[PDB]
Amino acid sequence: MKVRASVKKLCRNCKIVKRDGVIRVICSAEPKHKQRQG
Amino acid sequence: MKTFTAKPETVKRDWYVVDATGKTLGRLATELARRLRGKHKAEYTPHVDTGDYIIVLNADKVAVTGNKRTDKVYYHHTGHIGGIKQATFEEMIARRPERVIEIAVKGMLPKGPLGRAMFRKLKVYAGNEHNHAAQQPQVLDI
Amino acid sequence: MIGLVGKKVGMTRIFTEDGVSIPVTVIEVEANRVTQVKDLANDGYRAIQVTTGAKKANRVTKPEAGHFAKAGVEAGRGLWEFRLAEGEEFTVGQSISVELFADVKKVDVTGTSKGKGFAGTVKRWNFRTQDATHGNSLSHRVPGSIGQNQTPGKVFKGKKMAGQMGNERVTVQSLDVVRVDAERNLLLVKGAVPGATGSDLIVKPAVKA
Amino acid sequence: SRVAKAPVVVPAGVDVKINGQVITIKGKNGELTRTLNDAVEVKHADNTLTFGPRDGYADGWAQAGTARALLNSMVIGVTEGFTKKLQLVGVGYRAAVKGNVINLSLGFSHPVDHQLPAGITAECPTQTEIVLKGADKQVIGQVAADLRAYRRPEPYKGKGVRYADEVVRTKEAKKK
RNA sequence: GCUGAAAGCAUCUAAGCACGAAACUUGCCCCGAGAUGAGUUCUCCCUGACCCUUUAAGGGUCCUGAAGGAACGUUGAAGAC
RNA sequence: GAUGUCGGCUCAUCACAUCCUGGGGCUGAAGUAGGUCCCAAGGGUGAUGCUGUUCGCCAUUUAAAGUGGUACGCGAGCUGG
RNA sequence: GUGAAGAGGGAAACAACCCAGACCGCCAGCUAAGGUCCCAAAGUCAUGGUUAAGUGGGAAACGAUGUGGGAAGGCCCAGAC
Repeated sequence: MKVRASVKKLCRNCKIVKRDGVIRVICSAEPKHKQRQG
Repeated sequence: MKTFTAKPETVKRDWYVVDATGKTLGRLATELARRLRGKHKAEYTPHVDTGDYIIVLNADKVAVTGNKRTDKVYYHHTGHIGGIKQATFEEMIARRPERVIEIAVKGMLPKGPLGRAMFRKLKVYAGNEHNHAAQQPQVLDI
Repeated sequence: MIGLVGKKVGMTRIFTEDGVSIPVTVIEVEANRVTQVKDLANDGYRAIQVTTGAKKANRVTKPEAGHFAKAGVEAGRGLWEFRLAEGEEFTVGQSISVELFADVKKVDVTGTSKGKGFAGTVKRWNFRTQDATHGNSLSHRVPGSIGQNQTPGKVFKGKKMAGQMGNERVTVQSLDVVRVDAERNLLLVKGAVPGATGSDLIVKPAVKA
Repeated sequence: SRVAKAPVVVPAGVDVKINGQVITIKGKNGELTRTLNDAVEVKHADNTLTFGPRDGYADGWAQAGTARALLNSMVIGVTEGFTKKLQLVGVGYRAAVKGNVINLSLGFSHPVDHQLPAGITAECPTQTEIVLKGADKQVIGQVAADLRAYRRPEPYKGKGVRYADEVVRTKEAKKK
């Protein structure tokens, strides 16, 4: 999990999802693409 | 002539019963407070208590809007250096159904001995059964 | 489960055949006589009120005497209450004896500790003493500082200070039951229990186990 | 919305019961029911169910789509139910079913016994296989997830409990 | 995490359903109805007159004093008092 | 027309930017170990040689030897190098 | 300009900010700044929008399918996504 103020897509498989008021990046190909904005 | 003033030994106080189910907390509390203070009477006098006795039923079913049911926090301090303690709305309803309405009305009443005397007239109950059938309360819709 | 009221007789040892000495406290548990049963309908909770021992007929007032007469029991030296669990029931006038603890093997003993009087902070709160020499002026056992400065501006509530010590109700938990002696009205528990010799003790099965 | 546009076809042998918001489905596999959201219009028709938003409800189409999906799963539920297949990978990893309880030996120092819910039945073809059957899609998925959580597939050999149709994507440690 | 649309797909979240830490709230122990919002149960004890008036939840007088409590004294592994 | 300075001592209380113990994601995470980030204050977090010393450096512990605020907390508490 | 050398209303309180300068008396009215659910006087006011975080009622570069609109585009029913 990467905790950043700037969360972005890092490859084609990474997706932006908003869960409970938090912008998150979940990526089905690369586990180290997980990100939450905090 | 002097302006009329109410006499504490001759004021007429009546009894009312209110069902709190589904009501918004604050919008019920303001009306409760204004009738406890007596501001609905033509004999209202700021230094004497002319309000009525109000019985509140189903205090546990009172409603709040938004996310207040889980986000409204009730702080108090015990007097010791650790001290600060808090409870959400849900926790208060689970433990003290009556306490929430009591403290809302208390916060809406004047502070001082007369305000405490006014708050003394409020009877809050968790269920829909009360012990004051002998005082014949009238049904009041809020 | 309920417990029983006894009195601290003293303290001794038990030698085991394998050469171990067990320090035990001897608690004399006479018959406990149920004087009142409290139920949910009338009293709002379930409990029994028991009495034990005996009292001089001249020292029992007609309020107390009438309360004892209603139960039909003899006067005891006091009254204690035990909260009842869901299972058990008792009847007024019933007597409960020490073999209640026949198969318990852990008890909780409650008593009034010995009164130490007005005690200083070193004794009461294990405060460290200051220097005995090296220039110390009149301050060998005093508490030292008690607060910070202007910013708090007051002494915080619950500060540790000198005062009354002991003579208060204390519970000791999870004591081994070494022996139950029904015919002698004796209960022997491993270790020390609060209170001086001859004081009242309340014995209950261990709550934590 | 446009998921909710497509009506769900009620086949033969299965019936529907509606009380405004709470709905009931009964078929050969059994009983299913739920209370739909207050913003969705359930409307039975000739052997079909049609769903639409109410009035004065924002995002009534999204709720309608959710309701359509849930009722579709119910209909597919009371007929031929659902099945989930679990696999056990790793030396000494075994599974066994004893009535209403699954016994798992996953390399722990203690036994693992899982209690199934009301509507789920389990059956182990081999000791490395757990087949689950039930009417409720959500419940069977939850049970499969719970079984999986005991020993998640670790990424160096894939050892652990996995869904039968799962990709593990192992990796090597450093080199050599 | 499960089911699941918006946004044929997907998606832990929006509806809905689960979990999850020495925090939290309890559970272990102590104090505690001046908890003026002063609560509760059992038991004990008192059911005589008369007069005067502003009359009021009035005041005296005589007879009576109960349950209990205090005082004093012998004292205490209680306690500055 | 006076708000005593540093260090030690005795006694502290709080914040969290948590040192230890607890939960978890990512790893260039095989295990043993870690790293990094997130949550979390319930409790615990050395005594000595030199120096007036805070500090520092040592020599041995430890689960760990947290960091700050509090008139650089504390002299109508003490010392006074 | 205001305090100094000015009161009063308002700003929670708050010389110097805002409105507005107090001859004295009145249990008269009418307004300004500020307000009109309640503490605490007066709108639980009418009509339309807009926000869901308690924004309101404290914060930046920088991130994000959070929503209310507008003006233009490409693609597409032969068939777009």
